[PDB]
Amino acid sequence: YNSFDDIELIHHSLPDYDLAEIDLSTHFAGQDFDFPFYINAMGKEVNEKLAQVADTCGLLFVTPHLLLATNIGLDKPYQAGLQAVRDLQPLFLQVHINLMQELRSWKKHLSDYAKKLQLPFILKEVGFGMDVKTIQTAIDLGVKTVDISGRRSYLNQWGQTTAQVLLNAQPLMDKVEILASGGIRHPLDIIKALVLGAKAVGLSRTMLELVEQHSVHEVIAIVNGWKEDLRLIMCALNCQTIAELRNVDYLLYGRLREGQRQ
Amino acid sequence: YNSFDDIELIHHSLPDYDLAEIDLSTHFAGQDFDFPFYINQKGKEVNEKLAQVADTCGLLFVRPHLLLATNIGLDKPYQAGLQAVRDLQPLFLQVHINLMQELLMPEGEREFRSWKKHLSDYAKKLQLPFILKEVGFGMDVKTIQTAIDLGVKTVDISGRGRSYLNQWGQTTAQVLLNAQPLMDKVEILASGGIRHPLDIIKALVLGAKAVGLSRTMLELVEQHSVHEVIAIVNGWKEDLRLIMCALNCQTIAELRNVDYLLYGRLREGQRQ
Amino acid sequence: PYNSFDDIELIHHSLPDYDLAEIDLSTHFAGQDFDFPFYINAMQKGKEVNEKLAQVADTCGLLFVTLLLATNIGLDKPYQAGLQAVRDLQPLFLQVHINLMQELLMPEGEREFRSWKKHLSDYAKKLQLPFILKEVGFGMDVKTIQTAIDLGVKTVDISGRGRSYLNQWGQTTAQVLLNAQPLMDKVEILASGGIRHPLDIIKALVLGAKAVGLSRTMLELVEQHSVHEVIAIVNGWKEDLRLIMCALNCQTIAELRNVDYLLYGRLREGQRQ
Amino acid sequence: YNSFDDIELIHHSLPDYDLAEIDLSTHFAGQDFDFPFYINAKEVNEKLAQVADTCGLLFVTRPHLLLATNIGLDKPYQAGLQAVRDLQPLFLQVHINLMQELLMPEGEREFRSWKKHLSDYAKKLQLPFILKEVGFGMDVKTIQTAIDLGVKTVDISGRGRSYLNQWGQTTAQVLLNAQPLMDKVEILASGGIRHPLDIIKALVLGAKAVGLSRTMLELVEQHSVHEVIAIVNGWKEDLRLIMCALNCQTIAELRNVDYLLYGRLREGQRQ
Repeated sequence: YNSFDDIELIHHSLPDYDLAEIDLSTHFAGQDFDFPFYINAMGKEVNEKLAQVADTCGLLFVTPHLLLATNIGLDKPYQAGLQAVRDLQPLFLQVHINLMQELRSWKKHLSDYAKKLQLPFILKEVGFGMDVKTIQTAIDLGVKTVDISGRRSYLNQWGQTTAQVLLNAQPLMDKVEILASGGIRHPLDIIKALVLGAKAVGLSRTMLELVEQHSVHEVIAIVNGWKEDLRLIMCALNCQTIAELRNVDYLLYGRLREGQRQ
Repeated sequence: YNSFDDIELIHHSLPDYDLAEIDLSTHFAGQDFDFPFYINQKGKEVNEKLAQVADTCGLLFVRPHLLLATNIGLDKPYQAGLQAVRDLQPLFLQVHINLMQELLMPEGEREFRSWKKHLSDYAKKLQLPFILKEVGFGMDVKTIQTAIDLGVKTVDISGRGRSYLNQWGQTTAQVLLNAQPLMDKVEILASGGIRHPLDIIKALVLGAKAVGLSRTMLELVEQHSVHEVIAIVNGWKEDLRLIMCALNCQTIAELRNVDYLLYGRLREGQRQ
Repeated sequence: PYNSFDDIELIHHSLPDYDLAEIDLSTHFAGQDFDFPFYINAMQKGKEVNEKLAQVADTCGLLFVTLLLATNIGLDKPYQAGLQAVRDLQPLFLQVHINLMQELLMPEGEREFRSWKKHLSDYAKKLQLPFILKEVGFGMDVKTIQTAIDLGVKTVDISGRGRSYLNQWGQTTAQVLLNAQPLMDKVEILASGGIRHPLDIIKALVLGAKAVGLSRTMLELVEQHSVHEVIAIVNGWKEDLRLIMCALNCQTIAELRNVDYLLYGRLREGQRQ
Repeated sequence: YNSFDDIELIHHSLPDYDLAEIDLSTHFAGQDFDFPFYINAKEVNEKLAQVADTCGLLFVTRPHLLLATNIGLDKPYQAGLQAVRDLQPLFLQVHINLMQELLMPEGEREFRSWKKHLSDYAKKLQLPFILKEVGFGMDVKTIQTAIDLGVKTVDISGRGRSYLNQWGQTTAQVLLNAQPLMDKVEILASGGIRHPLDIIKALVLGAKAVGLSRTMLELVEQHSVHEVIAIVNGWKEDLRLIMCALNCQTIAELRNVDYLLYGRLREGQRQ
């Protein structure tokens, strides 16, 4: 099951735009980007391979002329993140939470960043789906950008799904920047998350599967082709920019519709 | 999956009409037709066969008695379509939009700014009636509305009957349902995923003036002799009055007051 | 195989008010009191089956059509034929059947239907005995039921569903029962089609049918068991009816109308358009 | 199919509590308990009593053993007053197994007494008592009668010839149905509880406590007593863990947790 499968976008028959005028650019964490998707790193042979495709493809890469941001677990003290930032000069700091993966100081550390840190920073949930309450909390600390990342061992089906968390977070989007990740397989999933209102979409699982299957050159090729697919899809939806996608009509089916129809 | 399978017609137990008084005629593209369904590089053989059944069975087809219409892509200039009309003197012109088909085609159209221009020229300059036809993905309401605004009188809403995109578009029933608010502003024609006369009746109930068949017709000629296909087809005209008798409807138009129920995905998509 | 009764759940009642033996199974329709709320509808041989069916009805104390006896006639027959049936047999009532789709899907099936309404009008106008208008297999719609009401018909059997592409034409028994509820004060409703067991029977009764007729189920029974065993199974069904009714806390057939139920799936979908 | 699987709890990414702050205590039938789940019960009862005593759990049929005793409502008030006298339990549980008895060829056939018997307890018994359904789900009407009869605690025990063996309502469905009565009576949940997440779900739906039976029988059937004790004790940490992820400090606060309903359960709620 992938929640994006429960979403249908309304096709538009009479196109207004040439394929080449389609604008793929977006903005978050105080930065303009050429492309609305990016790469989150994973052994270390993998991450080198990924930094390679990001650089050639001109994509942000979240851990030379490579658009760079750094990640740190919120379990670490604030000084550790401040130092990561000083040493690396990333576009921004991303701090992640994995409650259930873990299952205290976390909110202390979070507090410390929101107030002290001068560079833009992002709070990232790690796959369990970030609930509205937590989104509101972050907003109240003055967090400007969150990665909403959604989906004994009777508990491992825990958490909300990506699409579902994106839908719930919709009322808050005029107050915070939303980033989606988790369960994104291809450019249609990407377009879906954007339609739902994410500023951009982080890729993880898919990228690793690609490098495990394809050489870096092949992946670079695949990823650049994905750029085309994005334009193609948006042409078909009659949208000339990334922002216009937020006006695309869509339909919910199955569990996703159920979840929104209580 | 076919979306018509998610529609249930309410049958009527005590009939008022005999099987032989049921009226099958309809009207669109400025023409009267006796029947509410019609037919849409070797290839050229299959089309000889289809034209044959059409002429014989009295169906529109898209032989001086053959009721013919001709098709052209909207990517062509208005002038090309006009040549077509002048050349073949068809009942009407059918202009197709196949955006997604083009986009997925390696050698396909890549620029579309002109499509709207071409469409405008037809609505305002073409004498003969024309139909704007979608090719397979389901014509959305916004497109329909624009057409209406440009002065288009008839549309074929043709819905769904890398590989991650192969389920793009809306289903036929679904597009007919969405289009219902505009059915008094433009003529709706149905096509895509029409298997049999029950699908035909369903499309008409939802409010289409008529229903085009394609795939089903290949399938038939692809496993029967013209003579035998003409048989099934004429017999479909008898399935139509039969179905209609049991729905207690005496004319095509009356089918729009047949009560029905929606189930599953089709109902889901209609109740957001 | 889909059966719409399976889309209905009855709300159990934990704390019983009644003893099992006081549960009353008696009902009333077409001007007759009957001991039980289910009856049998008959099938060239053929005759052999109907012999067996009549023997279980007689022994089990059940109404049998066509001993508690009623007669059936196709509505394509002229009224006088129905009249002579009543005169000759002295049945409890006359059941007149319509089978439109069945006639349509049949080569020889009489394709002229103009006379059915005429004949129905004739029976309403001339026939003293109560008579039932009975759909055959496809579900009687609210429009037909209302027309019956207008003609003076007091009882209908709404008999729902329980080339090939028309093989699933028509409404399911449960669905037709639900559609008919708003008319249940103006006409008596009988259910048939797709009744497999006493729980199906209870469900139909809850939905508001006065009684339910069995057809295919009876045929299946005599095909698998001796007549003795069928009699045993059927009398056992009586106890099942009381048992279920006890569990629901309903002491009479009429009280089943007050039983809470939930709808699921297609059946629920059918009521949430 | 288990009805709890149609319920999704809305979790909380950044908590407010540690696992040590989580209060697991509850109260019903006049008694404080340190834990919100308990055991419903011969050689197997032998073992189950040893797990309960050692784990500090209520045990409904060892001076430290928190004991309660069960009796069928088909018994006259005399037999139940005896039970209390003989065993000095924390409370008496009176069960109603209507459908079970109807499907028993030797089972009860008269029932008019049951409501009489219930009212006697309601009038003659000093010791608190619980009215317990056995497996088929206690319906709103029956609960309302208990209320009017003065009964203060019920176990709503839900689902979780053969055409009848899906009779009754599921545990979660009966919980949902009973909600409007949760300020008028104590609701105990049982029937198809597999693990601590089912426990939490029942508590969130508003039960004061969750009773286990089948699972317990399986555990002492697929394990040794000591293991079972380790198993149940581990369940206690799971409860705090879930409650932390849900950001709840007490059992009570569970009723403010947000949830979504799917499938059959949602369908039953939208008629």
